[PDB]
Amino acid sequence: MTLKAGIVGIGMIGSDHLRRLANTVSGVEVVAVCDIVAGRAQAALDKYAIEAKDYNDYHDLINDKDVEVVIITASNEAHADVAVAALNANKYVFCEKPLAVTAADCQRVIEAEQKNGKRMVQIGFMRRYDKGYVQLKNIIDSGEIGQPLMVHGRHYNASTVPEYKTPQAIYETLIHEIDVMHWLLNEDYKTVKVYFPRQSSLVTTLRDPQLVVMETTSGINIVVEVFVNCQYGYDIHCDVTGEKGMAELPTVASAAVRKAAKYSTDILVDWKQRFIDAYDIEFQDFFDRLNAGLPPAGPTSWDGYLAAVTADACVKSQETGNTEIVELPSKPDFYK
Amino acid sequence: TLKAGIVGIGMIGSDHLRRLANTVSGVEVVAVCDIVAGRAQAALDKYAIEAKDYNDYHDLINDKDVEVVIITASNEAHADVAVAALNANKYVFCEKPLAVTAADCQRVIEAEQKNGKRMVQIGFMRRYDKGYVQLKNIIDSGEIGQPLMVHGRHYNASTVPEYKTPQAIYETLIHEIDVMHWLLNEDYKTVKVYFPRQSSLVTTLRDPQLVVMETTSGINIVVEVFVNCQYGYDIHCDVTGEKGMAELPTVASAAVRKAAKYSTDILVDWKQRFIDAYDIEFQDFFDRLNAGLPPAGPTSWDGYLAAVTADACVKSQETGNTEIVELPSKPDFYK
Amino acid sequence: MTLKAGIVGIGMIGSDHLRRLANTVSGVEVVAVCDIVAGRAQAALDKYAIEAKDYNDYHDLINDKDVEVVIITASNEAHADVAVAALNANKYVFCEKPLAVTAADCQRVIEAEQKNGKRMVQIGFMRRYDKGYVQLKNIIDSGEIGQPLMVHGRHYNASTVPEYKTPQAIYETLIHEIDVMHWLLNEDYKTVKVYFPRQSSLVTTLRDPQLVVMETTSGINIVVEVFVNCQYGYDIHCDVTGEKGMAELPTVASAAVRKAAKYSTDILVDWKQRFIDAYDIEFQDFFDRLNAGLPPAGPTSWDGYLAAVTADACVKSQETGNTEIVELPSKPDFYK
Amino acid sequence: TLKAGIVGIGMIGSDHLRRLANTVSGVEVVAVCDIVAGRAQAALDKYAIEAKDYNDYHDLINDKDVEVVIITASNEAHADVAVAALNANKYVFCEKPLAVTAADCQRVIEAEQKNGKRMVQIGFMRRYDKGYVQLKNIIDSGEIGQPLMVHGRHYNASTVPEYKTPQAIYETLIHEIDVMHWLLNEDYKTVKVYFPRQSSLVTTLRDPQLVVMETTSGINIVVEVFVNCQYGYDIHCDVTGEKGMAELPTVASAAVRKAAKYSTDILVDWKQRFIDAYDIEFQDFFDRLNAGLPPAGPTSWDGYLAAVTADACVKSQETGNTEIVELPSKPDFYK
Ligand SMILES: NC(=O)c1ccc[n+]([C@@H]2O[C@H](COP(=O)([O-])OP(=O)(O)OC[C@H]3O[C@@H](n4cnc5c(N)ncnc54)[C@H](O)[C@@H]3O)[C@@H](O)[C@H]2O)c1
Ligand SMILES: NC(=O)c1ccc[n+]([C@@H]2O[C@H](COP(=O)([O-])OP(=O)(O)OC[C@H]3O[C@@H](n4cnc5c(N)ncnc54)[C@H](O)[C@@H]3O)[C@@H](O)[C@H]2O)c1
Ligand SMILES: NC(=O)c1ccc[n+]([C@@H]2O[C@H](COP(=O)([O-])OP(=O)(O)OC[C@H]3O[C@@H](n4cnc5c(N)ncnc54)[C@H](O)[C@@H]3O)[C@@H](O)[C@H]2O)c1
Ligand SMILES: NC(=O)c1ccc[n+]([C@@H]2O[C@H](COP(=O)([O-])OP(=O)(O)OC[C@H]3O[C@@H](n4cnc5c(N)ncnc54)[C@H](O)[C@@H]3O)[C@@H](O)[C@H]2O)c1
Ligand SMILES: [K+]
Repeated sequence: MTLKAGIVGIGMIGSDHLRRLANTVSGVEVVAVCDIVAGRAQAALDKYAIEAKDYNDYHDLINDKDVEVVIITASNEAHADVAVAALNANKYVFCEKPLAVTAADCQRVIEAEQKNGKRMVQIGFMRRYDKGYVQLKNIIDSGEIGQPLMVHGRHYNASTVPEYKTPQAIYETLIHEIDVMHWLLNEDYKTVKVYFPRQSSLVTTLRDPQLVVMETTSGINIVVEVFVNCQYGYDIHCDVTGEKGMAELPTVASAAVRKAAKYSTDILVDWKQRFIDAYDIEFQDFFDRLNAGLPPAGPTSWDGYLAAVTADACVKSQETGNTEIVELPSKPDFYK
Repeated sequence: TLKAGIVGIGMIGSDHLRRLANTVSGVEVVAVCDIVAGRAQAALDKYAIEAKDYNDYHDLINDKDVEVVIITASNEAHADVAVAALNANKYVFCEKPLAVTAADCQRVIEAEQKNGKRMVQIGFMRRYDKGYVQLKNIIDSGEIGQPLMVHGRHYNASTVPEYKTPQAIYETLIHEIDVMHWLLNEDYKTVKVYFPRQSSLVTTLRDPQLVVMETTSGINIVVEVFVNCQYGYDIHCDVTGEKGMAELPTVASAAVRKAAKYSTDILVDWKQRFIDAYDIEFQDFFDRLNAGLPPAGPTSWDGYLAAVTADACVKSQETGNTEIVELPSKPDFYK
Repeated sequence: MTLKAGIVGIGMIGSDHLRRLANTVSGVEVVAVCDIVAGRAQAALDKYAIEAKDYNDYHDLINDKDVEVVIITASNEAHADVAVAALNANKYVFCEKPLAVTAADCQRVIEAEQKNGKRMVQIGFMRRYDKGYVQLKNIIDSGEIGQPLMVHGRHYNASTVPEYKTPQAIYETLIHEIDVMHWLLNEDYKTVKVYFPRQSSLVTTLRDPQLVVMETTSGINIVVEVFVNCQYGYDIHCDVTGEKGMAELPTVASAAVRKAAKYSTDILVDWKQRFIDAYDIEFQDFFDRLNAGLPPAGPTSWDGYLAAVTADACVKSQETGNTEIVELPSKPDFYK
Repeated sequence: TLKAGIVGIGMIGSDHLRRLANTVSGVEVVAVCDIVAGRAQAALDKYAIEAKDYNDYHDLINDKDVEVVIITASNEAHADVAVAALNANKYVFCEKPLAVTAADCQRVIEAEQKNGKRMVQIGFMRRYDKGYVQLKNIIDSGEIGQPLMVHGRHYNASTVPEYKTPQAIYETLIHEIDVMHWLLNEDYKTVKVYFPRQSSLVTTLRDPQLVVMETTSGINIVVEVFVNCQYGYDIHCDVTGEKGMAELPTVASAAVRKAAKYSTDILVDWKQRFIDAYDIEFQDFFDRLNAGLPPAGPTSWDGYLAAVTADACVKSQETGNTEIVELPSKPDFYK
């Protein structure tokens, strides 16, 4: 059982995923490739000795009858248009996070998806396939630590380039916690509040670090410290305090050395290494289900819409200096 | 070798009585005092300690043998006892908190200043815990750069029915209020108490509580207080600086591999956590005093600062708003 | 560039590797299969929905013109015959560990390999591909802890079936340490000694635990505790003390729980989980090199001979109660 | 209050002199003794202690004032001082080792039995370490079932030139020899010293060493000894039972994240590792005695066992074979 995939957007992760889908994920052949920049797509096909047809306009890729599944790794600005066109053409869609920046752009995709009467979209929030997050999820769902009450998270990264501004702390970075905490706790957010701790004097190009207080609808208190120029490495923390215990996300194992009065392990520096395995796992799940004839079971268009709205309210909080309210429609039955 | 009189032989009083007589060098207990008749003598008898008993503390203070006054009485007597000792020109070791109100702290401060000699230490013992001294030294060395964020936890297994919402601040968070300020060498400008969803296992107070405190330079401190966390007594203190993070250690435990689990022990009894630091704070206090030096632990000023801060905290519990911490200029006397 | 594989021996691990090779490893296609038990091979084909020629005699699998690579997952007793026949037919060989039980059988494969006059054999000692082992190796080789002097290892397993006898603690279990420590240290063994500590009163089917002292040629002292009915799970330790520090092998990351006065993480119980990833990584390296037109770079026929002779001395030490000497010829230049 | 005289005011002598006058309750130091002239008094001078200074320990022993003799003299002197003290009917706290030769241990045992009363404690202080006590409790509860294999490490950063190959046993491993025996409630039957490849940074002794010991019931004990490991002072002790493993903790340290490393401190100064066990072993001793109870620490018989086993280790270094530990029957005096 094997499925035909077209990829739109052969940028940084476009290539990566191109390599993945032809070489690592089973039940999928890449038959079509597409980038708006002239040499791009073919250049990657060349890199990997992959044979696909190459299209400059994504529309012809989606119209290509070979193409059964559309994979969206293009720039955010493009996401909604490509997704809508795929859904209107009755094709499945894996779309990288975020679904789209605006709530409204997420709504058009939801609308396109429902007209098919069939769940057909998964979003690339890969942390849900990370094995440690899966372990944490199961501890929560087992009831072992009882009802969750408080959550403490850290999302730390060694440094940023100058073009990463204050809003990207939310849009690019926090967005992961936005999605993963929601999934861990099976709750939405009612409020968000971005605090600005003392500015790092190493950092001149954005406000950093930041401290976000989020309340879920039942009142679970989430604190996430975000420090994207913490200097020492890439470091994810997630602790959940329930009524009768606490559960802690593990980190990446390292050999340990005793040397010169110090007992030490490594902390990762390259952010891409942290959830690198989950990319393959999330696609493998997606392709296993579609090939089994079942709907996707990962993050949905609705999950993408949720994240967008929550991220939006955090950014608003940055600007106004106030707690902001998260406003969301009823979860459509379609997504239940 | 200084001669001490302990005022108030209750739960902590008797332990301090045993401690000063047996574990601390450069001091001997010459008098004791409690308003519940028998109490003071019972403890004397229990530990086979010979001291002059006093029912009224004024006599204990006037006693020409008593050179140092240790205050282990109920919060209400603190300020009254402290003031008299200072007016008698005697040194004071007072258990935390300094006093019930900010104004009582002001009363001690003025009595201390009238002696024109720094003479009071407060029993905020965490500053003497070896793990906190290590964390402080790491912060001060510049290893992690300038601190910008702090995350703390003060967890306890369960509380009795009598423990009320304001006690989360007054009895429990008070320790963090003092230790964070000492760690960072700053004061607070704002406090905010958030109440996460209420634990179904607790009906006698609001629990847990999440406190967000800002220092004068904008350092952000988050502390989770969960006094019915069920699992034990657990203290966390992580400091994120500009280029590193420093983590307070916990109590070492032997580790076990069995039935598919690797585990260590978490403390249950809150009294065991900083037990060592009582002996250490006292040894320091008397080593300085015997050496002709002023006390160098928490000052009357530190206790006033903790009072004002706790108040804003309790006021935040009530109002649902961020509350401002309002302080007068620090008097040079405390510098 | 893709190579075609016949797999001889579709048993517990053969079915597993049949699956990985077909579905997980790129640059390989499985075109043929063989097992001695009627219908066993085809059952796994069916199980996994893979099309391959099914042969009853491995000779016919080897002689099959589509087979370029022979994967040997048969019973130990068959390894040498299969490997020799595959080399005799100028096909590459991947062979599960051990290469063979007897030195003389390892020699037969060595001879057949050298008759080809090129390096064609990898043995499935998968620990060398495990990420923690690779990391430990890099610390050693960088000189950070200085010259290695002493090593402490543990190979623990929760329990064994009655069929598992005293010699198997060496043949099945220690064989992994036999090979990996030699790789870590770049040395052979000059002597081995098996102590029998106090017998576990929970164990009546073999002598357990066992404690093994091995000396490398330069005098590096290696101690390995083997407890295959330790009850608590599957647990691998490896510590290297050098002249100026110590390096410790990591274990499997686990979420941690604070509950009822205990702070804890999980210990694995299923042995197959521990090095599960290293299977994929080992074949992926094997097939990449082969497709690059390069010789395999994993454990060689000589490494399989080394492990055999050393295991034999350990078993001899079990029987005699004495330290036994490891007797080896000179490493052929062919294996350097 | 019991009255103590101390024989031998060297490194440890003067430290114990400080301990017994300062932080141990129920003991007064009334006499000291060192053979190097001025030595003893200089130490009394340092810590402002009033005490009678004797050149001859016989004199110290004959004081109407001295009830307890604390022996902190060179090993060579131990048996004579102890025999004499027990002869004059005085309690003995003796630092480890009891004596180096078994014959000298036997003389102390004979002296003690002639009193028909248990009177000697030995300063194997690890038994009072809080981590070893927890380890012991875990073993004894049955959590890990019957112990079968032990792995221990005794690492030290570096040694001075005067520290020789036999000292790896007599000074260093002696501690494991005693504490494994107490943990397991068992004696040894065989010992074997392996010599791994010699550290190139060590020219003055054979280092590291790897000791395989077998208890009477066949529990196998491996101890790695590395007294020039370079990195610090590091004690490891893992006990594998029938159904689990228990691990000695180490000294808790604050943790730092910085420059791509997560790290904690390893002690460098060997004296800091069990520093608390000294106060505790003495507090136990004097408590027991003050309550009219026999000492409950390591006995003369434990010192005898340590000596015989160490001897066999040193004999194994020399001969390169496994050596047998030959033990007589434990007298009932010591049960
Ligand atoms: N951890 C993760 O899930 C992960 C990591 C990084 C990026 N992403 C997401 O993946 C997406 C791609 O990011 P990137 O970092 O690879 O960016 P990129 O700029 O490197 O790649 C974007 C590519 O899309 C192409 N493109 C834009 N519009 C197109 C259109 N109309 N038709 C065809 N191609 C078009 C661009 O030419 C470019 O090659 C982003 O949406 C990003 O948020 C996800
Ligand atoms: N970790 C710590 O630093 C710590 C721990 C426990 C208690 N404390 C503090 O120690 C103080 C005593 O607490 P406790 O738990 O022992 O309380 P307690 O109630 O057991 O003891 C107080 C005693 O003082 C006596 N007393 C009250 N007023 C007096 C007066 N006018 N004159 C003489 N005696 C008087 C009471 O009769 C009582 O016996 C409190 O301030 C408390 O906050 C600090
Ligand atoms: N971690 C590891 O690398 C690892 C793990 C398990 C097994 N192994 C090894 O892999 C090999 C197979 O082990 P297993 O547990 O799958 O054994 P198994 O008994 O489950 O399978 C062996 C199979 O080979 C077949 N066989 C025997 N002779 C044959 C022949 N002449 N032609 C075709 N098939 C023949 C048998 O019919 C049997 O099905 C062994 O060498 C074992 O040591 C390695
Ligand atoms: N961790 C421990 O339990 C520990 C640590 C250090 C030393 N020790 C033991 O403590 C003892 C003393 O050790 P140290 O390092 O202080 O050595 P040291 O050499 O500094 O002290 C020995 C002292 O005793 C004196 N002395 C020798 N013979 C004497 C005699 N006949 N009469 C009176 N005094 C005599 C010496 O002059 C010297 O002052 C040793 O037995 C040693 O093994 C134990
Ligand atoms: K906005």
